[PDB]
Amino acid sequence: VTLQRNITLLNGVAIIVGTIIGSGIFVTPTGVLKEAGSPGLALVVWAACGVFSIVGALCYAELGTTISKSGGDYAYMLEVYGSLPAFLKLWIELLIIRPSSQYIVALVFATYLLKPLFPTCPVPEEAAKLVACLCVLLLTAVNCYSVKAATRVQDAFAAAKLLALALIILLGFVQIGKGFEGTKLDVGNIVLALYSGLFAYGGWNYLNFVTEEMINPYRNLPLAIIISLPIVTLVYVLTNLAYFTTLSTEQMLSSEAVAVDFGNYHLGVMSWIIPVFVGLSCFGSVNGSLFTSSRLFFVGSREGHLPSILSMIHPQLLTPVPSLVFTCVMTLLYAFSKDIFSVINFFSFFNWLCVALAIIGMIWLRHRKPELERPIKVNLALPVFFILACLFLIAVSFWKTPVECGIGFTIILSGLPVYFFGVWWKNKPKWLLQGIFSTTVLCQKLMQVVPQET
Amino acid sequence: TGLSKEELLKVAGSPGWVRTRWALLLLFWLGWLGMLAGAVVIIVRAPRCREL
Repeated sequence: VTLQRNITLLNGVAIIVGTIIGSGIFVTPTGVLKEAGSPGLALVVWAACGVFSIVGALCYAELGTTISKSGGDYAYMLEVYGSLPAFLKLWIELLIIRPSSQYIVALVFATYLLKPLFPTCPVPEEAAKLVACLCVLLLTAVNCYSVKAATRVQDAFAAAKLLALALIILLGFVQIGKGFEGTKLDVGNIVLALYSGLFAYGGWNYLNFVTEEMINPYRNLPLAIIISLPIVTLVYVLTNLAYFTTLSTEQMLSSEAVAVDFGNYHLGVMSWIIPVFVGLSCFGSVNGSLFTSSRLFFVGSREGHLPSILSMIHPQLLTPVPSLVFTCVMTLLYAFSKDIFSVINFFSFFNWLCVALAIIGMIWLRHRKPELERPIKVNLALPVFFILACLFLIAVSFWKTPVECGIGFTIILSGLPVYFFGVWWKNKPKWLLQGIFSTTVLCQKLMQVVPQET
Repeated sequence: TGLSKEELLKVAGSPGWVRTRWALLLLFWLGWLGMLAGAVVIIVRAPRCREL
């Protein structure tokens, strides 16, 4: 009765190509053009953040083969910086970053799925909120019922989005078959273009969170990252090239959802395929996220930080049912929220903050415990290059949003009351302890769940 | 900390809990299908776009 290893190479590849590719490539590629004001420059801006993300991902193949604890960067932080730094990450992951990104991506599924029923005008808001919740519930039910099912669904929609991107790419090639201008030289333009590109590729670090369910980590994990990010970079460059076969610079910058505007121009009749497959592209991403989310919080309760109810696996199904319930509930609560998209904007840097701290931690680990096995070692300087480049592309985020990161840095302090109350207190209030126990056994009986055989 | 693997199964196998868990799974699926039918209601009842 323990989480069984089930993730083959293909399912690891499906997870990481699944969660990277996103909506971004279909409905926000213009984020590069707005700052990189020439199409011949926009294609090299995508290649640059391609190779930058690759060297980042290699560093995570190192972390994930040097430390095999399967928390993702939460466990990587804890193994170097100890309890409280890792907790201040995990509290923000639980309360904000993992749920609000799930809810946003579910809503992007809802909108672009329903778009063909409302081609010219905004979709019914009251329906979109509901169809988001229908998706987040169903994929929680699947991942609660079976890991084999979860990974088969991820396989299916990781396929489905590449299938969509292939259609976009080949229509670009058809258009070329029929048959640097204006470039911004300025550092103050192109640096913000590059940063605006990394919001697309963000999602590569998500495979590290399932090192414990990976079948053969030392072989499969470094291979999955080598297999995926070149495929992604290639697909990004080719797909953005395909748009430049069809649309002008101005036309793209004023377009609402560029894959749909391209889709209309090429298909005409049946163009609704592209809205639908933009929907399916997101249907896959929510699954990949819920899976990953549940395993983060499951390591959170293993390390004794979160309440031990979340460690309790289903004994016949081998799925972390309480963690998936927690993941789902915290996601659905974002369905209340007002004017939501810029609330997340002040945490957009925080992903990079954690990656930076983790690779700095890997470099400290390379001298504090030099004797560890390390089946993968990269060049001494490659992490240092990547840290320096990451710190530069952290620094711009504060400059871009200084009062909002004033809220961002305020909200991480939420963890300090929680840490002293939950992690650290030495269990003084006996009348509350017997209630915690009572609630815990109730949940165990009610869900039929038990601790991990370890 | 919580209740050990074997001790839980001495209680949670009782017909009261089994009936309860059966009812919960079933009413969860009914509730979700209720959302699904609700969504179709909203979609059909809402006005279509002004055409070009």
